[PDB]
Amino acid sequence: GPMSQVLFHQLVPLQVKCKDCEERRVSIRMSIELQSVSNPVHRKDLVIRLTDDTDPFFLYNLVISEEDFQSLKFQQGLLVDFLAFPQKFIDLLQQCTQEHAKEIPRFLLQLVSPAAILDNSPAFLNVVETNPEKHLTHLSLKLLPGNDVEI
Repeated sequence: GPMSQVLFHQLVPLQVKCKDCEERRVSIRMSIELQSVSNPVHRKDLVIRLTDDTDPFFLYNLVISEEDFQSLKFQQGLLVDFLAFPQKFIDLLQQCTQEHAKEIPRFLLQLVSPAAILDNSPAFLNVVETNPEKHLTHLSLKLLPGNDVEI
């Protein structure tokens, strides 16, 4: 079976945005794990998971294999390789967390759905930086509803 190493696990403030409504959820438990298998073949995956301590139905995840990361790096225009990606993402999440109490946060973590409702469609986890001139999106990840593993 795959063994997991937790690289990040904490409550994060999340702005959930649907077509006609936006809600701030403060009890979102976000984790980043490195999962590995050694036999018969050595393989590493990065798993990103969002759960909600106060809502058992809210679940999103993304599994990124070390071989699938080169596509994501290109799609997102990233400068980091697979092994450097967790620390880049964690540093952004720490900046989001440090701005949790601000009325106008400099860094925001948001989950955006193009639908009017949260459903079985993917939603986009964005890290946005705010400033007087314009908003910058540092990262967008397409998360799937549900958990990475059954139940």
